[PDB]
Amino acid sequence: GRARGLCYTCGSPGHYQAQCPKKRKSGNSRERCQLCNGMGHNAKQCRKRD
RNA sequence: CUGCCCUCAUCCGUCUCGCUUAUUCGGGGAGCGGACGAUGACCCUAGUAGAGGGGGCUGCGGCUUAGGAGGGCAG
Ligand SMILES: [Zn+2]
Ligand SMILES: [Zn+2]
Repeated sequence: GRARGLCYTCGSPGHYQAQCPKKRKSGNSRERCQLCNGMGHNAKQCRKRD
């Protein structure tokens, strides 16, 4: 499926999911952190203590 | 304008800090705004402009870019 050029995340041409301006929520989120680029926890639970 | 970091994460501790609130108002109680701190990670390379590697996300096609808003610093 050569859909290159048409975004599927939002549905707007010119860019793709990788460059989707709506890239934030409503996706999947396995166990990564899109706030500190962390690998394991979630952004919603991303924070520091000591 | 771009990079990084922090805050909204119904987060925490600190702050002679600011605001609001209590039968629409003050150095206390609480919530929020600002600073500090979970790239677990950045470093290196050759022909140092810039470019690439794992690496950013992806419908794998890729491009190598940018990603909601406010503050600090750098050019
Ligand atoms: Zn899009
Ligand atoms: Zn995180």
